[PDB]
Amino acid sequence: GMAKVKIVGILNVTGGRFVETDKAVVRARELLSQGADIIEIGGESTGPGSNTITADEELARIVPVIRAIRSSLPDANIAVDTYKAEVARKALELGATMINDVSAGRADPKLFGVVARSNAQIVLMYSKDTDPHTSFDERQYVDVVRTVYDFLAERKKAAMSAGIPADRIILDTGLGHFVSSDPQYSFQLLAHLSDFQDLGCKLFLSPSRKSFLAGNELLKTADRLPGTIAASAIAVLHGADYIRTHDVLEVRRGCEIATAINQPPER
Amino acid sequence: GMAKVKIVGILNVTGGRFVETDKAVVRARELLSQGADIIEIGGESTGPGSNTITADEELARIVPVIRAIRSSLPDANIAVDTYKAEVARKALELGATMINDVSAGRADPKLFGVVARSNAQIVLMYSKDTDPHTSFDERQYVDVVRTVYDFLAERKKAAMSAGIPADRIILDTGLGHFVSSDPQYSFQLLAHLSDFQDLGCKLFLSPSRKSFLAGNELLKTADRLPGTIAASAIAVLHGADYIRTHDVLEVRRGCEIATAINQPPER
Ligand SMILES: Nc1nc2ncc(CO)nc2c(=O)[nH]1
Ligand SMILES: Nc1nc2ncc(CO)nc2c(=O)[nH]1
Ligand SMILES: [Cl-]
Ligand SMILES: [Cl-]
Repeated sequence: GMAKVKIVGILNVTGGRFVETDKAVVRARELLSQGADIIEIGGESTGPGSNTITADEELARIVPVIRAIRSSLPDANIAVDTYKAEVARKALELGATMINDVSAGRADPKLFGVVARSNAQIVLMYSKDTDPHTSFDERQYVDVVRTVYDFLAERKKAAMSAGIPADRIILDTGLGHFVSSDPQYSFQLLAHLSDFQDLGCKLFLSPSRKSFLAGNELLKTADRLPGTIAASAIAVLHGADYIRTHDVLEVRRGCEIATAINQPPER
Repeated sequence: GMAKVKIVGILNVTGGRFVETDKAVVRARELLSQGADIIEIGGESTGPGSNTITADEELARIVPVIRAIRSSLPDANIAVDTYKAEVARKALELGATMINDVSAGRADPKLFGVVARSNAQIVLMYSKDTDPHTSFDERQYVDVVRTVYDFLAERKKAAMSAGIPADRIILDTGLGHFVSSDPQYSFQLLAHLSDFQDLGCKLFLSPSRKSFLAGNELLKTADRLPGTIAASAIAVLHGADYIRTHDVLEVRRGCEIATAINQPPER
């Protein structure tokens, strides 16, 4: 029996900041209602055009939300999106069990150790830039699969050297602008995702209505749900163990079909 | 450059039968608007519980609709779903360029010759039953891929013997109840669809909200669009050249993503 994918539901937190906390719990409950396995909280955007926020601002955004979710939804599994060691440290103390670092441990030399001194998992994503805030850039590649594979191999090596065992390391190839503002490279990584299973780590991907799904029609975000379903399903077909998404209900259901296709006949 | 899938939009025609014809043209135009490449007309259901209709009743349903579409939408490519030679013959005379036979040429010994004496393509579908009206039956298989492959090999041989060249033969493994009321076999055929490319024919499949997509939640038809998108996308990933669907807009868009994943890098 092949296990289904774990669905990671996005809960972004980016005078009146207390109005967000009650609404965050309502949103988290809806994500769980739709079948999310993990609620992913983040207080700092890192897409193109984003700017750096301080650790104090980042904590001020996510800590009230973590506390409220831990109190009202106590069995909910929490992940926190951060590249800052101080933020990861507080998140882990409050009960988060996953840290997702879009810098793959590069932005803060202390973050690996913080996670090493926990029982949390870390997600290491490939990005074409050193700055966790990714750029608009039509980066080309001779062989994006080789580039990303070797990058993730090296980041896994670094995470293990800092004390994180392989079984708490999750790898993400990146998709969309993190890989390139040219969409072809995201499709190539999805095509060859099974090659990354040789690194011995669970795989996490996030098609999530990214602009590489705009296609020939130049589809805006509201029109990218069919493409997000198709990409997330093929990612699972090709070895994804986690899918991060805003559309938990539909992507869970589409991924269940991928799992069923991967299921070998009766033995 | 890998070609995109051809989307086959379903237009079913199953006191006041003249009210259907004007509405059929409106529906056909919408299917084309959404990006269908072929409009598939049929006057006889063949799912579980369906009953046989006469050739005269079948023609009385589809001929006014074909004529109206040929007149109002003259560049639209028309396929007709029929297992009857007489019906196929009239459809071809009126300008249909595809005959889809859910009996794979078994139900009417004259149908192969009718298509041979045309420039139309024929779709040969596998079904577990000889009767084109398929049964409710949880048919089990030792190796459904072997069964279906050998069946389609033999039907291709028969079609060629009757005068239809390979390049006008399209093969469909069947899905849903045509294969089995047990869903596992539909998923297995999707998993192994590329094995059928050895038969040297274009491949046609129709996930189209069939009950094998009901999943663990026992989803009704209204809730099967994410699963239809995922299944149709993986079918294209695995070699489908045609996808037959009611949800042309969404399935076209999901399949475009599958095509992009199949697209090799710059050479
Ligand atoms: N691991 C991971 N994290 C992300 N965080 C933000 C965004 C924003 O688009 N994408 C991703 C992603 O693709 N993978
Ligand atoms: N070739 C083909 N024809 C069909 N006709 C009707 C239906 C009705 O569900 N399905 C199919 C199908 O899966 N393939
Ligand atoms: Cl610590
Ligand atoms: Cl004839």
